Amino acid sequence: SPVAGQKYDYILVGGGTAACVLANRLSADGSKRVLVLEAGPDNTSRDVKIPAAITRLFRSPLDWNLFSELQEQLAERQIYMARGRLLGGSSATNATLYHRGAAGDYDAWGVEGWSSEDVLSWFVQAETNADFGPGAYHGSGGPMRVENPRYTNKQLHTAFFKAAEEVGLTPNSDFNDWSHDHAGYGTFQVMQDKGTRADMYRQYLKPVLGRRNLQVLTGAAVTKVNIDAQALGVEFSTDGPTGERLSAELAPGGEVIMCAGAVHTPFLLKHSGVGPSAELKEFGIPVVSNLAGVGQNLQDQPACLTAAPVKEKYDGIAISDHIYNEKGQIRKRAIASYLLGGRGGLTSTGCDRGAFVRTAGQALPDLQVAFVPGMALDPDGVSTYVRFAKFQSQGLKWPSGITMQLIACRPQSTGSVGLKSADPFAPPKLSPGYLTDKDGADLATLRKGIHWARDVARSSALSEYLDGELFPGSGVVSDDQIDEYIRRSIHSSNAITGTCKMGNAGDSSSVVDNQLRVHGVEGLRVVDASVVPKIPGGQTGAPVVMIAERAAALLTGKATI
Ligand SMILES: Cc1cc2nc3c(=O)[nH]c(=O)nc-3n(C[C@H](O)[C@H](O)[C@H](O)COP(=O)(O)OP(=O)(O)OC[C@H]3O[C@@H](n4cnc5c(N)ncnc54)[C@H](O)[C@@H]3O)c2cc1C
Ligand SMILES: CCCCCCCCCCCCCCCCCC(=O)O
Ligand SMILES: CCCCCCCCCCCCCCCCCC(=O)O
Repeated sequence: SPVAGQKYDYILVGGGTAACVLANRLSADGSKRVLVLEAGPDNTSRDVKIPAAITRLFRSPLDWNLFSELQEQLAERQIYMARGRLLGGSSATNATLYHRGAAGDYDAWGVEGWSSEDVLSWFVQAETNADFGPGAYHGSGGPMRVENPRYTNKQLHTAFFKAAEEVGLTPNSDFNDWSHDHAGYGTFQVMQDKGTRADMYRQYLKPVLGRRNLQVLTGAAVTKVNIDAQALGVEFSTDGPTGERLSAELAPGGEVIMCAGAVHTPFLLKHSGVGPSAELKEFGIPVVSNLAGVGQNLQDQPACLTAAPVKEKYDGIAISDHIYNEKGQIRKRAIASYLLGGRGGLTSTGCDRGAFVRTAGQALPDLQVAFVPGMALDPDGVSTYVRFAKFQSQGLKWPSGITMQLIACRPQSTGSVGLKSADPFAPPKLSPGYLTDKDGADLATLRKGIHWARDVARSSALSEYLDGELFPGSGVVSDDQIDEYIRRSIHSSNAITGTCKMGNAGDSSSVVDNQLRVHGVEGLRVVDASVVPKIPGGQTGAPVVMIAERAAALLTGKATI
């Protein structure tokens, strides 16, 4: 009906991070007709624009509300795995932390055309940085907005940096400068524009919407890719399960580009008969291409946390004191600094200072620390954000304190995504696989992370401010007690890469080639976090945008690869 008698040179499945970038580059010269299909709504919520309102996006109608299969190894728990559901995708709902990891992470892919020397200039092309001048590591011209966070907690941010130095860490002035070693303490830059979320809808898609060759449908859930093997286009509903199934057709030479993210791309490819035959057979799905790797190599960065209250003399100095009054009302001072100056607590996603640490002489840091100048009231950091949102207007005072989140940033465990039913509107079968690596390296990383965070809090610099420890608490002393606390509290830092991994020729574990072309289908590609062979250290948004920029340069003939 909206797609009736139309032919497309590109159909983008999903309108998320990578999709927004491609919708921009692919529709640029005007020759090519581009369709974007997004299950979620338009990007208009105020909870998207204001960074601190990330607290409200968790477990909201703008999230997929995904829960994992029971995890035997995690105290028999289902794990929440947040994913954005709207134009912009997870760039619209994330913590805005701007990280690339280290050159070593790209060299460790071992995929021809995709070394550190190859990807660098693509990071730079994407970026306008407010706080680093232009050079080999920073752009001044690209659609992304990157800045130093516009909120500083003068007492607790200073205390954390002094504490990190006190325990023997060196400062890193730029976690994204590949001439520096990745390890050290300092500030995480954010994907913000003077304290407004700079998601890839705002930066890439929204400025080019008036282009006549670009069509974008929202509330448009893709149920499968129509394949003949050669991609014909895709099927979708414009009213969810109980809505008419339409179909969208490629023009001659046209391609379907999968941009439904490391969770939904493999789910859709499987419902499209691409992935392991046995999984397909289980639900009477015809096998079009039998690929081992579809839904495999799920890499996510797991987290735990410590948290401590401030001494009574420091009541009122926390970010929670800057955002909420003693009755849980948003402070009129916070709203004013935000709207008049793009300053203050509402510009914060909380977790934008920290460190990369080697717990045991690894080639690259295994541990990322995110310091928060506010106290966790749930050992699950993501649950704490949900409760912080739900706390508003409850007539209660959030206690002043700090959190350190510990993230296994180069993890050795892998998980999977597959099918629980034949209904393409059914939640996928999600297994994060945290703490399954055979050497128990990921648990070792987080356990040593807890020891590190306790040394930092017991430092003279943080001892000044802190009064005891709430999580894990003085009950948790031995390494076995620490590991048990981790099993019970472990949560996502919300990466998720690797589920349609790219590989060299003659790697049967791979799903796409170095050109992002799906093995044994013609005119079908994947351009999202699915393709990352081995997850880099740090949050995964900037690497997705770098892959999208390079994919678009490839598709429009401006570069090889
Ligand atoms: C809560 C959270 C916090 C994060 N924090 C950070 C951080 O601070 N910094 C950072 O760099 N990274 C962060 N990340 C990760 C980062 O946001 C993602 O890695 C990146 O945005 C992935 O982009 P993508 O295009 O691969 O997927 P997405 O951006 O998730 O795009 C997938 C899109 O496909 C849509 N879709 C799914 N199924 C269908 C269907 N059937 N039909 C149509 N559309 C469909 C989804 O609704 C979504 O809009 C965070 C992630 C989350 C979820
Ligand atoms: C706890 C999470 C904080 C949520 C922030 C709520 C802010 C309340 C202000 C409501 C009215 C003023 C709106 C000002 C700006 C709204 C969006 C924008 O245009 O940037
Ligand atoms: C915004 C103010 C929050 C106050 C509550 C403090 C509790 C801290 C919990 C730990 C941080 C959770 C981060 C969730 C966002 C995901 C980002 C990431 O870790 O990559």
